[PDB]
Amino acid sequence: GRIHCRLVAKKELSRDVRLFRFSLPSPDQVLGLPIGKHIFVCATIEGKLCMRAYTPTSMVDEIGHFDLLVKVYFKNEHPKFPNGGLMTQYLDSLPVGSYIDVKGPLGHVEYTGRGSFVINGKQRNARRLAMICGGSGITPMYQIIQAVLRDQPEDHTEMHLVYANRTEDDILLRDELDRWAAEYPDRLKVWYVIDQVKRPEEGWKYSVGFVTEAVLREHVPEGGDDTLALASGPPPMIQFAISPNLEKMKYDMANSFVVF
Ligand SMILES: Cc1cc2nc3c(=O)[nH]c(=O)nc-3n(C[C@H](O)[C@H](O)[C@H](O)COP(=O)(O)OP(=O)(O)OC[C@H]3O[C@@H](n4cnc5c(N)ncnc54)[C@H](O)[C@@H]3O)c2cc1C
Repeated sequence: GRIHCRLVAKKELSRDVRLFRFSLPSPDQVLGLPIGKHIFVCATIEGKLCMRAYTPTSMVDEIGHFDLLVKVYFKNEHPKFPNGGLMTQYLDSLPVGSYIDVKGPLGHVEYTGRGSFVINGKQRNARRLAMICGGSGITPMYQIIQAVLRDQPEDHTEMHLVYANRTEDDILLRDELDRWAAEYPDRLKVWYVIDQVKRPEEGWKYSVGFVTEAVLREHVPEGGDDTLALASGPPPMIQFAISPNLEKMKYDMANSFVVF
């Protein structure tokens, strides 16, 4: 359903990493979007209305505003299409004060009470989870995580996330995890993997490269019957290294391999 939010404010978290403050129309209510869903930000562009799915990441309690951290897809910086992209750039260029158009809640995943999941029709109850994200696919997962640890200490579920990302500096929500899953052990299991390691001198101890069975062995639990997987990332980073090795890792692919 539409809404008339607005660019209340902008905080470009780094190089090409935005932090958008689109407030609500009526600041007394929430962008009440069920944990398992996302908005379809409508910004009429070119001859289309570039409806791009997005899950803000901030707190559900937060009244009258919803936060979106973006990874802007700039120009003259990338082969195959040097250009970047109409919409994200457009969301950058877009100056504050300008009213946007939101659209919750268009999804399939959704977290019921403590532990269980409702899902595309059915619903499946899971104790320990598998969170092999990828890129800025952290947020739609964060949507589950934070909630799971807020509903604590009674939810007390297990999450073995695998923040798949491309480089050391490109670990978006580092701390919001790397602060969290320290004070909360048994609860969440963080893991960070990276192709390029900019500063060996910082001292890297997490994975170096991309998702492979060995990474998917220690950092991920057994599937069998009872464990769900909540993946998120570039399709190839799914066809060859999330679906195959996990297809072999005695887990269920059809019945529960979820993406968003
Ligand atoms: C539900 C959901 C939630 C999402 N949440 C977020 C979120 O928190 N943050 C966020 O930033 N996005 C999010 N995405 C949004 C979505 O994929 C967008 O298309 C994304 O924001 C890029 O939009 P754009 O207009 O630039 O995309 P498009 O116009 O579709 O073009 C971007 C495409 O071309 C490629 N591309 C272009 N330039 C580059 C480049 N510089 N480097 C690498 N690849 C390039 C990309 O691989 C990408 O898929 C999410 C996606 C989904 C499904």
